Amino acid sequence: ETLGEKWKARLNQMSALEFYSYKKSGITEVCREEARRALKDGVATGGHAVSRGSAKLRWLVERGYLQPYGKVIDLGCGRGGWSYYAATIRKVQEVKGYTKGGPGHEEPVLVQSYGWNIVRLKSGVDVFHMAAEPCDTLLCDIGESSSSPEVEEARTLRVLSMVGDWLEKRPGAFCIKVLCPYTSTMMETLERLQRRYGGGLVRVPLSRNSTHEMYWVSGAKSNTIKSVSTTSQLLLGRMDGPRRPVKYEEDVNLGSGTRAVVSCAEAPNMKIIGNRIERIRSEHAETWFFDENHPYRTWAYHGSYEAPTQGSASSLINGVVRLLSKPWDVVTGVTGIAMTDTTPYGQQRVFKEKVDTRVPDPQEGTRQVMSMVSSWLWKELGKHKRPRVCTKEEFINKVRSNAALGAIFEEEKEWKTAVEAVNDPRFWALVDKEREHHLRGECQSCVYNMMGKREKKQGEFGKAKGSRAIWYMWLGARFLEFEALGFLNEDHWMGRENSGGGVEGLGLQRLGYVLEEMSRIPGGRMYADDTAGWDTRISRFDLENEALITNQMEKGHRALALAIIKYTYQNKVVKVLRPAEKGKTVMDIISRQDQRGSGQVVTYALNTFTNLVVQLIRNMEAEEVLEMQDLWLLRRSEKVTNWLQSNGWDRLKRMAVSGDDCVVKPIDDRFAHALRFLNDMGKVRKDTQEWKPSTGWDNWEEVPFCSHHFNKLHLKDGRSIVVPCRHQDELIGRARVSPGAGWSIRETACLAKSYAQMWQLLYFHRRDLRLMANAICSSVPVDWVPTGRTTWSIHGKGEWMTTEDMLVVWNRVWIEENDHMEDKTPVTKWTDIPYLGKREDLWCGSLIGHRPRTTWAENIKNTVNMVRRIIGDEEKYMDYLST
Ligand SMILES: Nc1ncnc2c1ncn2[C@@H]1O[C@H](CSCC[C@H](N)C(=O)O)[C@@H](O)[C@H]1O
Ligand SMILES: [Zn+2]
Ligand SMILES: [Zn+2]
Repeated sequence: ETLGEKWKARLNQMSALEFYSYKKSGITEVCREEARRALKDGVATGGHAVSRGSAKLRWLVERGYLQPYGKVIDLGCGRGGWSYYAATIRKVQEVKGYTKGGPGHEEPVLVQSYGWNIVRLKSGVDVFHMAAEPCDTLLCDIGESSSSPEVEEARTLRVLSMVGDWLEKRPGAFCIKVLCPYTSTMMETLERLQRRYGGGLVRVPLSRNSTHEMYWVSGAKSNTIKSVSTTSQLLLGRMDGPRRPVKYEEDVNLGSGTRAVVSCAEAPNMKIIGNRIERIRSEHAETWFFDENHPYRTWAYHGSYEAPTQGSASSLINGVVRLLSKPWDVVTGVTGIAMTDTTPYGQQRVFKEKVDTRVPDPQEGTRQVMSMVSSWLWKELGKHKRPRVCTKEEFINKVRSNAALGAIFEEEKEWKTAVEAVNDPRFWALVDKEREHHLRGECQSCVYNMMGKREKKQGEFGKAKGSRAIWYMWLGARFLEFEALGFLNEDHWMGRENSGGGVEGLGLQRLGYVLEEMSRIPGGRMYADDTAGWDTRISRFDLENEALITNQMEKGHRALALAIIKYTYQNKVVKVLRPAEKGKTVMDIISRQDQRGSGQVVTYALNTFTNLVVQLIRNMEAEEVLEMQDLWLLRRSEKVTNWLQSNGWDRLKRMAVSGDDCVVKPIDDRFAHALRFLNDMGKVRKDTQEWKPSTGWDNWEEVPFCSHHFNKLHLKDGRSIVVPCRHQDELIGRARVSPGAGWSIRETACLAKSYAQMWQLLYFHRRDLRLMANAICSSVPVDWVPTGRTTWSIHGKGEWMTTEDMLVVWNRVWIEENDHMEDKTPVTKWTDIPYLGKREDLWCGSLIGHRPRTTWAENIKNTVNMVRRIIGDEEKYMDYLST
C-alpha cells in the first residue's frame, strides 16, 4: 500500500543477480581490508574498527545528528564497534555494553582502541528482561532483517516497547535502530513516539539499500513521513536504470592506549615511600615519564617507564588426558576451559574493574565493634600463645628452590633461584641493612611486583579469561615479614587447636569430619556465603585492628613488626605492567594504603582472622546484640564484651574459616538476614542482591567449602568415611590443560600421572575419575616422576607426587592417620573401596550409562595401548584395573 511496502515487494520479487546488482548500488562503503586483517590475527593494538557500525556512529555524530556524552549504554553491543567509537569520544566517561552472543551470534571482541579502559561488555543478555538504568547516551543497534515485513514490523515494535522503558528515564542523547519505518502501524508508532520523546529520523548512506533501516537520533529533528518517503523514493529509483557506482571512504582509525580518567585517589604519605620511589626514578630515569592516560581511579599514579612484556595467554592441550577422554569433547564446561591471560592487557582488563575500587569507610560504631571484637580475639588467641621472632634458620628450613625472585633493583639481580641466594652472606648483609633501616624507620627496598596469575579457568566469549592479579615482594622483604609475623603460620595460631574456628593446615580429607561434627550441632540452618574479592575489601580499619597483636610483644619484636606493618601493609607501592599505545609496553608505579596482597607471608592468617572478626560481628547482629543505630555510634559499649566472654568460643567453634571462604552454623535462621554491619564494613556478598536473605542449607553433605562439597560413605564392610567432591567437568578440564609452553611429552605425561594419582587419592568415589586415573596411570610409564601443580589450594599438600603405590598411600591417609576412624584395619584391595551413589555421581558431572562413555570404556585397552605406542614402546608400563 505504501512506498516502502511496494519497494519491499519489488525487492522480494527480484532474482539472485538483480539482488546482487541492487544491494551495493549507489551507497558508500569503507576500506575494511586493513581492519579485517587485524581481526584475522587478533591485533588489538592496531586500533581498527571491529565493525562497519563504527563508521555509522562516526557519521551520525560527526554530522551532528547526535550529541554524545557521559555514561553510555550500548544495547545489543555484538562485537562492540559502537561502544568502541563511544570510548573514543571526548565527553564520554563510562561505556556499558550488553549483548546475547552464545550459539551462532556475535560474542564481544576485545581490542586496544583508545579509551578501552572504560569499556565493560557482557554476553548472555536478552535485554527485554533487563531492568532500566539511567544512562546519558542510549545506543540500540538491535534489528533483525527478514523477507516479509510482517515480522520486521513486530520486531521493531517489540524493540521499541522495550527501549521506551529506558528512554523515559531521560537520557541526553540517543540512537536507536529502526528496521521497518515504512508501514501504516510503523508510521503511526513513529509519529506518536517522536511527539512523546523528541528526536529525528536519519537514513545513513553507508547502510545497504537492502533494508529500510533508519536511525532515531537526538541532535537532529525531522518529520517521519517526509524522511521515510525520501528513503523509499530513492531506493525505488536506484533499482531501475543505471546500476550506479559505489563511493569509497576510509575507515575511522580509533587509535590505541588508555584514557585519562577520574583520579579520586587519596594523596600519598610521601615520606614513607619516597625512598623507594626516588630509588626507582634514579634507576630508570632514562625513559622516566608520566603518562597522562592512567586508567587508575583509586590508585595514585606515580609514573611509568618502558619495560618488557611478560606472560602469554596461549594454552596447550595435554593429549594423554584428552585422547583418553574423547567423549568429553562435547561438554562446554570441559572444552571451553583454558588458560588465563597474564599479559599486561589481560591483567589490566581485570585490574580496572576488580582492583580499581575504593571501599566505603565503615561508620565509627561499626569501627568500634570491629576493634572490640579484634582486641577480644587477639586476647583470646594470645592467651595460650605469645609472639616470637622467627629465625633465618627456620626461613631456610621452610624454603625451597621454586619460589619467585622479585628482582627489582640492581643489587638484587645476582641470583637466579632461591636456594642459590639463601646461602650467600651478601644476601643477609642487605637483609640486615634493610632491617636496621626498618629499626630507624626508613624503607628502601620493600617494593611490590605484580602480574596476573596463571590459572586453568573457564573460557569467556570462547576465549581466555582475564587473570586475577597476584603481587609479591622481594625475598628479603618476605624474610623481614617472616621474622616479624610469620610466627602466625609457624606456630599454628590459625590451627583449630588454638583458635577453634580456623583449620590452618588441615587437608581436604579431614575437613569433611569438621563438617559432620558441626552439623551434629543444633541451631538454625547452615549459612556459607563467599565474600566477593576478599583482598580488595580490606579497609584501613581492618588493618589497624590486625596491628593490635603487637600489644603482647616485647620491645624489639614490636619495633620490627610495627615498622614492617606501617611501612609495608598500611603503605603499599606497586610495580605493574600496562600495554601502552602502538605496541609498546610500559611499567607503571602506583601506590595506595588499603587492601592486602595474596603474596604476603601471613595472607592466610590475616584473611582468617579478620573473617572471624566479621563472623563474630554477624552473629552478634543475627542474635540481636548489635542494634541498628550502633552502626553509627556505640550505645552501651560494655554489652559487646558481655556477650563475647559469654558466648564467644561457644559460637566460635561453630565456624570453619579458611582465608577467603567460611562456613557458619548460627543459633537460628535470623543469621540469613543480619546483613547491615556486614554491608557497612565493606564485606558484601558476591553476585547476590545486597539485601536479599541468605540461602541456607540443611543437609551437611551439600555444603560447599573451598570448591568442594563432602559426602559420607559407608565402606563395603562397615566403616564410615567422609570424602571431598566437586563437579567432574572442572577437574577433567583442569587436567586437560597444560600450564607450560614448550614442555616435552615426558613432563606432560608427568603432569598426566600427577593428575591421575591425585584423582585416585581424592576423587576415587567418582566412577569416571577412578576409571580414567587407572587408564592414565596404565598408559603412562610408572617410571617417570610426577611433576607440576594441579589445584592451587593450600589444603592440597601434595601427597600424590611420588611413584609409590596409591593403595598404600590410601591406607595411610584414610585409616592409619584417620583421627576420626578408630579401626586401623587396612583393606587390601582396590575394588573394596565404594564409589559415590549412582544418583549423586550422575549429579556431580558423571556420564555413566550413556552410549559414548560406553563406547570409550569398551575400547579402553585399545586406546591405552595406543598411548603407550605413541610415547615409545619398550617403556615400563603396567596394566592397573581388570575386572
Ligand atoms: N536482544 C538482544 N540483546 C542483546 N544482544 C542482541 C540481542 N539481539 C541481538 N543481539 C546481538 O547484537 C548484535 C546487533 S548488531 C550490533 C551492532 C553494534 N552496535 C556495533 O557496534 O556494530 C547482533 O549481532 C546480535 O548477535
Ligand atoms: Zn623496607
Ligand atoms: Zn559431589
